[PDB]
Amino acid sequence: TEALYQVGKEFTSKMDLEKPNYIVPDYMPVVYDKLPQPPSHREAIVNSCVFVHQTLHQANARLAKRGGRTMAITPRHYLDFINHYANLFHEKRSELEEQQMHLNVGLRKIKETVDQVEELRRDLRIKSQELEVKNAAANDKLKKEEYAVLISEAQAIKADLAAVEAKVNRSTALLKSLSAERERWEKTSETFKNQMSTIAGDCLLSAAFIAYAGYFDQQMRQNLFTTWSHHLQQANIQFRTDIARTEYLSNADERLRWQASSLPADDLCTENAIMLKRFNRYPLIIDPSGQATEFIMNEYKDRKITRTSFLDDAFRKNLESALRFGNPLLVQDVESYDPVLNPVLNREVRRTGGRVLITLGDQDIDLSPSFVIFLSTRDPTVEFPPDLCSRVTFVNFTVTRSSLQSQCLNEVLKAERPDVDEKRSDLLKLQGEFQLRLRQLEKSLLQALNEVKGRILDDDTIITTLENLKREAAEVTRKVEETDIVMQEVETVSQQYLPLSTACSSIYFTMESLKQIHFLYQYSLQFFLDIYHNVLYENPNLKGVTDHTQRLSIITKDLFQVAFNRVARGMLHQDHITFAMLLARIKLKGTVGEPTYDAEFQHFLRGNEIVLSAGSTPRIQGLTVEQAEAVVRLSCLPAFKDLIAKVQADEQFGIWLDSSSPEQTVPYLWSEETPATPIGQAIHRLLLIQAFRPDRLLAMAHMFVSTNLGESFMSIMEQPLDLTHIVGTEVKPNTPVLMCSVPGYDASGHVEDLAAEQNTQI
Repeated sequence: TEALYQVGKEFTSKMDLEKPNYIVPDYMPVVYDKLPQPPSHREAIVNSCVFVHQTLHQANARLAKRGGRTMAITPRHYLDFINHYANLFHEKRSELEEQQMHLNVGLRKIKETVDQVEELRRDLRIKSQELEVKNAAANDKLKKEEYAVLISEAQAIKADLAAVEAKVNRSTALLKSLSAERERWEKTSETFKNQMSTIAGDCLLSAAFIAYAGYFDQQMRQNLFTTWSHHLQQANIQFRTDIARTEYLSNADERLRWQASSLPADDLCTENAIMLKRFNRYPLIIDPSGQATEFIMNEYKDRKITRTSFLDDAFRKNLESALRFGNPLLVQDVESYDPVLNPVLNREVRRTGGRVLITLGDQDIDLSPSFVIFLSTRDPTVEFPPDLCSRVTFVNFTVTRSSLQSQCLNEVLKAERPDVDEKRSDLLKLQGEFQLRLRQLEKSLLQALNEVKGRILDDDTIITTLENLKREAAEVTRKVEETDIVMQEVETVSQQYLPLSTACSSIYFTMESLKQIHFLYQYSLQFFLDIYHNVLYENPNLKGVTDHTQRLSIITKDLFQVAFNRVARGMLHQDHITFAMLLARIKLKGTVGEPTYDAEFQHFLRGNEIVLSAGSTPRIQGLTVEQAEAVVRLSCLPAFKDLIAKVQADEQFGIWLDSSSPEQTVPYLWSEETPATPIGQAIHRLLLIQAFRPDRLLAMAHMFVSTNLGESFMSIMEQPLDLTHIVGTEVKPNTPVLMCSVPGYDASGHVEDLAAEQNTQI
């Protein structure tokens, strides 16, 4: 802790980090024991920086405790954070200062114009009085050659007065045209003092996010940011909360360019692009889906980024060329990382005689400043040694629920309603261009007032530019609302297909978590997209259906069925009930007319955790001690409060308790104020069976799936596997057919017979 504090304080010395009005909180979240009792603003900042490093250790221990894959946190991560903290502070401070200066100049020029147009009115009144005197004197003297001169100079004043009033009217129009700009600029100039107060806190959160949060998923990244934000709030360090880190660490122009480079529109993905643009250590990218590798290739295309792999023999030559000519390089298969890159990643260079020499292997090589290397893997579960983790910054491209919902909503929109999707995609392009145009006009309008010399009225060209910029701004603004209303009509159409996209994300993440119960249950995102692709376009049930609602209902029904069939074919039969049960819960959550059943399912899954004392069991007649214990636990639910009385009052209860298949005729031993739906009926039957006849729980679980998903939902698993159709249609030539069997079973005969029947040589 002392080492981190000393490193942080020393590296932050160049930083301002000075705030005389800093108020020491009643309790300081001190992390350094030898921190002085009255800490200053700089000391509190460095203390917070140390705290960020320690919480990364705690976060890793948390995930490790939960059997999660963790990467080692090293002092190089700390050095990256402090370096990013220094860089962001200087960049944010320099940007803010220039903005305030630019706004100060524009406000002064507009204020000077206001004073000028005010004095023009007085000049106009004086000129009008002069004209009246000249005209009256000329007419009166005419009432009596020289008088012709008097009326001629009076006409000259008439032209001069008319010209002045024309300039006054034009200038009055300019004031109104710049009014809104003046009001906005005053507010930003007023809030300018606020941004400087919060820059130190904001840059600490941002720098910690880039240096540390790359490897973790969406949920953990929020946990670390919340943990850091809580520490800064409790340590009386000012930081803004309204602004998202995506917009703080990147500009709209860069985000638009990232979209043009095929970067998916996701907050996590945008953060990854920010890390790939602001990295001290060379990035290590994890993307099983592969958009990150493509995004890097298009982003550095103008720099001719070279693609290669560690397993390739030409990697050494390719790396040597990149180190010499300074071209960007992307190397894949880092799970087979080749250690000759250690000096390159560590940036161990010797600058002697104008030559930046790096010793690659046994050869000394001159290093070009434009060199940059990206290392990528397609394995999200790959483990890395601690030294490799220290030498790179992690950039994990994980799939988030929000992004997958948007992807599936987009895919169904393109499929079911292509015209609406085409309209929506056009409005994406139109709105982005309009926002870009508005930003350009604002900068141009500010720049014109920054470079204008003297007063606006002095130069007519400046006035014309201001009028044109406002007219263009007003016109581009008008296009914004009309695109907004059309985009709004698009969303009301997208609302109908929204529940389906929500279901799609739920299925995939259930499949993703299926690996927790068996190592063989590994399902990629592409496999789900193939299932989603099959339902949308290869659906035999959509042959003649034209209703949009009817087609949607068929798609939703078939999505659950096709997902079950494909997954359960590569699952042990004892786990088929688990997957269909969870799919039934997913569909149940998607029904508006059904209750949540949150408490019922909570007891169904954690009913054994309800600790009962010795006197808790009342020893109900006709029930085993273990059966009686399960009854009291079930009695905790409101619907089973009087279960014991109902059980005791039933003479036929003993007959049902010894029935061969009690799940078919479960008696009505629950009290409801209103009649329950058939799904709710099965849930209570499931709860009763678990307490009384656990040996029939699997049979009753199948009944619930029949109640929710259908009687024939699991019927296809009872039929022999049809390898003819699946291989010919559902399997791409790129996807291998993994035929895994329990001992005593060999599927080689299946392939031999299948190959003969197609008359395909194997």
